[PDB]
Parts: sequence; structure tokens; C-alpha cells
Amino acid sequence: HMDEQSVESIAEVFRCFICMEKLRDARLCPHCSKLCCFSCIRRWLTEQRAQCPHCRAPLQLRELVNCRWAEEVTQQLDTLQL
Amino acid sequence: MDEQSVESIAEVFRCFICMEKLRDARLCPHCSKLCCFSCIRRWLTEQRAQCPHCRAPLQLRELVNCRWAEEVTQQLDTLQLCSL
Ligand SMILES: [Zn+2]
Ligand SMILES: [Zn+2]
Ligand SMILES: [Zn+2]
Ligand SMILES: [Zn+2]
Repeated sequence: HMDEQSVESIAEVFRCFICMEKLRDARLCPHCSKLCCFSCIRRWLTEQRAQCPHCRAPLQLRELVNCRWAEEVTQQLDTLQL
Repeated sequence: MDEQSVESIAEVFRCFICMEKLRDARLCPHCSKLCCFSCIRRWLTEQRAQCPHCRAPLQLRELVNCRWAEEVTQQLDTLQLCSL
């Protein structure tokens, strides 16, 4: 149950700041490194305000970083959560 | 716990340049590969100012500070210990 809680601690890092679900098409804020689903952060920047939902820095959709490995890490974490 | 699942994840969180665990992890905005701050800064000074992986123009400032990287590194360590 300790390997279990380590997995869960990692999974928590790779959850969307906005919807707190596991990340789909992860995007990372360049200024603070918080991760969001593409759709979530797109909707935020587009319907809420042009700033990072966590760090509040000005932010346009195109400054967002594609976290290319996120989907693999996320799938692996799924495998681990038996 | 699948050993290779864990190892796959650990590969992601090794420094592309020195292969060790990340120290003050930075991420290349263009390909999102991770490097120790010190390693990538040396690289950019010594080698062409290109990501050692994306090979794309990369300067010190475009570098993303991965604030959660240490946390993950620490947990990975515990996971790897759990070979027992
Ligand atoms: Zn931010
Ligand atoms: Zn989301
Ligand atoms: Zn390094
Ligand atoms: Zn790169």
C-alpha cells in the first residue's frame, strides 16, 4: 500500500488544474508549468480570460507547451492503478 | 506493480543530457524533453544554442521550470525501491 500511494501521488501531479480529471492532450503553462487538458485551457483562455488559471500570467493559446510524453505517462499510471 | 510500467515513467524523468535524475528540471518548449537546469544551460553555452533533442533554436529563457518535477522524482525513487 506504499507503492500504491506513490503511484497516486504521481497521478495527482498529472491531473488537469482546471477540471482535476486525468489529462487529455496535456498543455503546460510556460510560466508556472501547471498542466491542463487542451480543451480545458482552450475554453478557459477563450471564455474566461487570457491568463493562466493557476498563476494568472497573461497567456495566449499558442504560448502553451505541448507535453508530448504526458499521454504515455498517463497510460502507464493507469496500468499501475491496476 | 509492473516493473516496465514504472521504468517507462522513469525514462521520461531522466535528464536527456546526463541521464541522471533531474536536478532543477527544465523542459524544452518545443519537444518537451526534460533536462537538469545546469546541464541544459551548459549545453546552450558550449554547443550550438539548439535543444540537444528538438535541435530547434532554444535559449536559456524559453526554458520551462518544471516545478512538480522534484515531487515526481521523489515518488519514482520510492516506487523503484518497491522492488523489495
Ligand atoms: Zn501558469
Ligand atoms: Zn481538464
Ligand atoms: Zn542532467
Ligand atoms: Zn526540444
